[PDB]
Amino acid sequence: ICRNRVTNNVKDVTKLVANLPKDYMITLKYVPGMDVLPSHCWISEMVVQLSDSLTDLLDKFSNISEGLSNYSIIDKLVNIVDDLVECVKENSSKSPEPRLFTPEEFFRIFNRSIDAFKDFV
Amino acid sequence: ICRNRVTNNVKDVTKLVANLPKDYMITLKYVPGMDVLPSHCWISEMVVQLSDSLTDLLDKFSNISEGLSNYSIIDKLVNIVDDLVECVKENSSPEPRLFTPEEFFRIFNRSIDAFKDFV
Amino acid sequence: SPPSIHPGKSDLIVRVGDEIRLLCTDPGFVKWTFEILDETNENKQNEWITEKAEATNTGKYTCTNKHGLSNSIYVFVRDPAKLFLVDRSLYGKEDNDTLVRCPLTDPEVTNYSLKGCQGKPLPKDLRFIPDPKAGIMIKSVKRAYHRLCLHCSVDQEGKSVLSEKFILKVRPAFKAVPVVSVSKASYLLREGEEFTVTCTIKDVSSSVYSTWKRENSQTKLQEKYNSWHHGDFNYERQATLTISSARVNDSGVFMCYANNTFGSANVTTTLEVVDKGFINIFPMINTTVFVNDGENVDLIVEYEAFPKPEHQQWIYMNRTFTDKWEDYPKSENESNIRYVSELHLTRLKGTEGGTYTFLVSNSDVNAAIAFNVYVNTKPEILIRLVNGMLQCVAAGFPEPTIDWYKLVVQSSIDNGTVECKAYNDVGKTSAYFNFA
Amino acid sequence: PPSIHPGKSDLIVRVGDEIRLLCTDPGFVKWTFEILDETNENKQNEWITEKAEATNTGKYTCTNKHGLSNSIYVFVRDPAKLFLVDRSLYGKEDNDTLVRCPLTDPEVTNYSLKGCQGKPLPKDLRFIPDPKAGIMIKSVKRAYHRLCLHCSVDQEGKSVLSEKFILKVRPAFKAVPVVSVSKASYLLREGEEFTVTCTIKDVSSSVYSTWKRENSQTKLQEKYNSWHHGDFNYERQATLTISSARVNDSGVFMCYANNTFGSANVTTTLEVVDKGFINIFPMINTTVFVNDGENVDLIVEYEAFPKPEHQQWIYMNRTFTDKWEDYPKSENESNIRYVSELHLTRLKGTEGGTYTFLVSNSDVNAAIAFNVYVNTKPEILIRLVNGMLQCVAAGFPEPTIDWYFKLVVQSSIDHNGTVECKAYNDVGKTSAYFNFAF
Ligand SMILES: *[C@@H]1O[C@H](CO)[C@@H](O[C@@H]2O[C@H](CO)[C@@H](O)[C@H](O)[C@H]2NC(C)=O)[C@H](O)[C@H]1NC(C)=O
Ligand SMILES: *[C@@H]1O[C@H](CO)[C@@H](O[C@@H]2O[C@H](CO)[C@@H](O)[C@H](O)[C@H]2NC(C)=O)[C@H](O)[C@H]1NC(C)=O
Ligand SMILES: *[C@@H]1O[C@H](CO)[C@@H](O[C@@H]2O[C@H](CO)[C@@H](O)[C@H](O)[C@H]2NC(C)=O)[C@H](O)[C@H]1NC(C)=O
Ligand SMILES: *[C@@H]1O[C@H](CO)[C@@H](O)[C@H](O)[C@H]1NC(C)=O
Repeated sequence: ICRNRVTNNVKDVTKLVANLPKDYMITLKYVPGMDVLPSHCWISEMVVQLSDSLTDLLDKFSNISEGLSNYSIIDKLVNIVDDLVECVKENSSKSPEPRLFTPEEFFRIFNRSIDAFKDFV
Repeated sequence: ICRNRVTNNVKDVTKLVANLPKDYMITLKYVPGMDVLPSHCWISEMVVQLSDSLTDLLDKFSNISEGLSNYSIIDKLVNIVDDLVECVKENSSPEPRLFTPEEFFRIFNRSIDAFKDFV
Repeated sequence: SPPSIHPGKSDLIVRVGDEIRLLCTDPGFVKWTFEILDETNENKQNEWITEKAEATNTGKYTCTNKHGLSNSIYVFVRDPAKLFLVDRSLYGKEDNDTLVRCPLTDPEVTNYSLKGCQGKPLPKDLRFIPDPKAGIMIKSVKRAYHRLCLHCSVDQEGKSVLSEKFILKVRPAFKAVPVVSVSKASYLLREGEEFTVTCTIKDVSSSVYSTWKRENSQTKLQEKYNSWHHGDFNYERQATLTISSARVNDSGVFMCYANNTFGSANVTTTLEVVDKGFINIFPMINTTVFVNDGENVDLIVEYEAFPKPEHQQWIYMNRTFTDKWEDYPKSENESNIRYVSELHLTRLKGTEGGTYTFLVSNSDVNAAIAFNVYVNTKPEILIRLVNGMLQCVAAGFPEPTIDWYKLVVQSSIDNGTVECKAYNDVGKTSAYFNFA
Repeated sequence: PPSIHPGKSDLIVRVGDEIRLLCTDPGFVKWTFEILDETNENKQNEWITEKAEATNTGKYTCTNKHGLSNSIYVFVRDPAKLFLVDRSLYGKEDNDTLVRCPLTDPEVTNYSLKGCQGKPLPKDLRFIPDPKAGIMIKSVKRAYHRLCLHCSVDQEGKSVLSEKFILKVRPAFKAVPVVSVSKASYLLREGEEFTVTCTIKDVSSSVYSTWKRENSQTKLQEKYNSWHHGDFNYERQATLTISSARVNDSGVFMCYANNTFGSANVTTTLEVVDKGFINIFPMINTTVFVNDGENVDLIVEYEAFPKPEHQQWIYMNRTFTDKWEDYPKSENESNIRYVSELHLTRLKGTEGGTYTFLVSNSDVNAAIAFNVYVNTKPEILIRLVNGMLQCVAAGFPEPTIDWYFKLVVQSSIDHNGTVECKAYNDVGKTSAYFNFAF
C-alpha cells in the first residue's frame, strides 16, 4: 500500500550525489537501531525526519531554467516524501539525537527507506 | 597580449555559481590590496594562486555523462588558468582565506577581465 | 463534586528554576494528568511536586476523581531564554482553517503576530486569530500560500522577537475530474501477433485511481505503470497493456477508466483480431466500354486489402502496360485499408481496343480484374463491281447503315449518277459512279 | 680565494642551536644565502643566528673581492618536517623535470617516489635523486597528464610522505594545423551583405590564424570564437564579413594558419555583378517536322540569376499546357543551369503551328519560339465539267498525281470506261478510281 505514490524520479538520486561536494555535511535526527529492527518499528518516525531535513537543504541552492539544476531534483523529492507521510498517517492511522552525514551515506539511508514500502503491511 | 588564451568557456561560470551550496567554503591565498590599483602588481602572483585553489576544487566531484556537470565546467576553467600562467611567466605567499562561492567568483572574474588590457 | 486544586486560581506564573507544587483534595482522587503539545504524563500520587527549573513544565495540569470528577489548572514558567514552544510540522487541507504550533511560555506580552521570512511581507488576504495557549491559527488556507514560510512574533519591552522558522504546505481539494487520453485509436491485427496499447492521465494529484477493464468483464488485466511530477499540483501517469500473442477471442472493446473524489471519465478503443488476409475489388465503371478514335478514357479500381499491397500491375493483350497510371491510398489515416488505381488511355488509336487487365498481390492473396474495349469508328467504305451488280462495302464498330440516292456491311444494287452513302453514329461516307 | 670556518663541506645542527660562521678573507664582500625561491644577502663577514630553524637549511656562500668564492651547505635535524616543498610543477613535453622535494635531515634512505592513494606508478618513469635538492623525472610524456605524486623516504623503518604534487604538461607540436571553410564559392548582386567562416582545430591555443585578401598584403577585420573540447583538443572559428559589396570587391580570399611544425592554407573566390541575367540554349533546331500520330519533345537548357520566378508555355497564343517538366540541371550546391522539357504525343494534323516558352526572374524576362509542321499522306478529290476529268489532291509535300488504267495541286484529262488517278507524296500513297459508262 501507497507504493504508487513513489514516482520513478528517484533514479535521479545517483545524478544528484555526484554533483555535491564529497565533504559537505548534512544533518539528520537518526533513529537508533533502525538499521537492525524490522521495518514497521522505525519507519514512522524516520519518514517525518527526512521531510524536515530535505526542506532545510532546499534553501541552499538557486534555480536555473536550463537543464537539471540540483534545485529542480530536490524540489520534486520533497513532493514525494510528504505524500508518503500523509499516506502512513491516514492508512496506518522520542526524538533521536542530531547527527551528521556525508552525502553518499545520507542518500543511502534515504534509498533504503523508500525500498521499505515496496512491500509493507 | 595573451588576449587569445582566454577561451569563451568562462560564460559557464554563472551557471556553476548556481549549482553549489551557498554556504560551502573555498580557500585562497589572497594578495592584500588586490581590491586596489594597479592591475600589474598583483596580477602576476594572483594567477599562480588561482591555479592552485582551482586544482583542489576539481578533486572533489565526479564525472557524469549526460548534461553539464560541475566537474566538466571546472576542468575547462583550469585549462585556461594554466595557459595564462605560461603566457605571463614567458612574456612578462599571502595568507589562506575563506570565501563563499559568490565572493570568490567575483574575484575570479575581475582577475580575468584585467586581461584584454595590458602593457 | 469535581476535585479541588490548591491554590484554586485559574492560572499561575512561576520563575524558571522555582519549585512547582500542586495538591488535589478529593476523597475520590484517582489521577494527575499533564499535557503540553503532544507530550503527556500521568501521576498516581495525590500531590505533584517538582523543585527543579524546566520551562517545558509549562502547560496544563488536570486532576480526576472517583465519581467522575475533574478539575484543571494552567501554568507558566517564565523563561527569558524560551519564549516559544514549537513544533516544525505544518500541514493544511485546502479550504480549511489551520494551526501553527508556537504557543507562548509567558502570557504578559502584546502585538502577538505573524510575520513573513527575510523581510518579505505576507499576502494581503490572510486573516488569522491568535491564542497564547494554542499558538496561532490561519483561516481558509488556499493554494497561493504553498511553500510559504513564516515566523510568529511578539513584542516584549518594545523589542520584537521571533519564533523558529516554519514552512507551510497545502494539499489540494479536487475541483474537477481526471483527464484521459489514449495513445492510438482503434486496432486491427493478423492472428498471433503482439498487441500493445497505452493510456495516459493528467491530473492534479498522485492520489488518483485508474484501471483497465475489458467490455463485459471484470477480470482486471495485468498492466504496468509509470509516472512523473511536472511541477507543483501537476501529476502524470501512463499505463500500458499488452497481449503477447493475439487469439481471435481477443477482439472487442477495451476501456481505460479513471476516478477521484470529484468524478470520473473514460476512453475506449476496439481491437479486431482476424485469422487471415484478403483483397477485395470494386470497379468504378462498367467492365466494357466504347470509345471513338483519338478519344480518351480512364479506368479505375478501388480495393480493400489486408495486409498491405505487395505489387500492382497493369497488362494488356498478352503484353505489358507501363507508366500511364497512378496508384495511391484512398485516405492518409493510420486506419487506411482502401486504395485506388487509375489508368489513362488517351488519344486512343482506332485498332488498339481489346482487353486490359489489372493484377494485385499481397502476402496472402492475389486478385485480378479485366476490362474490354471496342472502338467507335467512322464508316470506312469501298466498291467492287461484280458481274451485272454493283456492290458497296463498309465497315465500323458499331455497324454502318447505308442509303442509295469492326462490323462489315454490304449493299448490292439493281444520264447522271449512282450515289451510295452510309451513316453511323460516328460519322458518314459515300461513293460515286456515273452514266452518260 | 676565500676561507670559511668551520671548514667542512657541510654542517649538521640541532633544532634551536645557534648557527655560527665567519667568512675569512681580507677580500670579504658578503654572505649570500638561498634555497628554493627565498634568498638573502648580508654585509657581516661573521654570520650568526640565535637559534636554528628548519628554514635555515640550505646553501651559504662566502662572497669575495676576486669573485673567488666558497660555499658550505647546512642541515637542521627537526623531527616534524623531513621535507621542504614547492607545490608548483610544470613540464615541457619530452624534456626532464625536477621535483622540489629537498630534505632537511640527510641521514635517511630508500628515497623514492610513489603514487597517490596507493595506486601504482606507470612503469616508465625512470627517476633520479639528489638529496641536495629534489627528484628528477626524465623524458616526461603525454600520458602523465594530471598524474598525482608523493615523495617519500624510509626512516627508522617508518615510511614518510610529502603533500600531494599534481603534474601538468605542455604539448609540443607533431603536426600542422587543420583547416576548413564554410562553403567554397560565391556570387552576389551588388551591395548584398557577404559573410564567411573558417575553422581551425589543434592541440593548443597558441596556433596563429589570419585572413588575407588574395594578392594583397593588408589584414581585414575578423572576429573570434573558441572552445577547449577537453584535453589537447582546441577549436577556433573566425568570421569575416563585408557589409555591402562594390564590384571591385570581387576576387579571392584566403584563410591561413601557421604553427612551429608548418603551415596550411585554404582559399575561396567571389564574383559581384551589377545586374541579373538569363541565357538560353535549345536542344534542337528551332523548326521541326513531324508526322501525324508521331511524338515530339521540346527541350531547353537555360542559365539564370537570380532564380527562375515565372515559367510558362503557350501555343498559338493560347495555353497549351500541363505536358511539361522542369528541374535544375544539376544538384551541385551552386547549380544555375536549368532544364525544361515539353512532351507532345500522338500529334494531330491541324495542330501544326507556333510554340513559345518564356521565363522571368525579378531582373529580366526572356522568351524563345518554335514552329512545327506535321506532314501527312495526301487526300484526293474528283470533279468534272466540259468533259474534263478533274483530279485534285492536297497534302505535304506537294503530292504527285499519275494516271493509269497545306500543299495543293490539280489537273485534268479530257463505251464503258474505268480510268483512275494514283498518287503519293513523301508521307504516303492514295488511289482514286473513276467509272463513266454509256
Ligand atoms: C470512485 O472511487 C472509489 C475508490 O476511491 C470507489 O470505491 C469503491 O469501493 C469499493 C469498496 O467499498 C471497492 O470494492 C471498489 O473497487 C471501489 N470502486 C471502484 C470502481 O474501484 C468508487 O466506487 C468510485 N466511484 C465514486 C462515485 O466514487
Ligand atoms: C464513461 O463513463 C460513463 C458511465 O459509464 C458514461 O457516461 C455516459 O456518457 C454518455 C454521453 O455523455 C451519456 O449519454 C450517458 O447517459 C452517460 N451514462 C451512461 C450509463 O452511459 C460514458 O459514456 C462512459 N463510457 C462509454 C463507452 O461511453
Ligand atoms: C596555399 O595553398 C597551396 C596548396 O596548399 C600551396 O601550394 C603549394 O606551394 C608550393 C610552393 O610554395 C609548391 O611547391 C606546391 O607544389 C604547391 N602545391 C601543393 C599541393 O603543395 C601554397 O604554398 C599555399 N600558399 C600559402 C602562402 O600558404
Ligand atoms: C609563423 O608566423 C610568423 C608571422 O607570419 C612568421 O614570422 C613565421 O615565420 C611563421 N612560421 C613559424 C614557424 O613561426
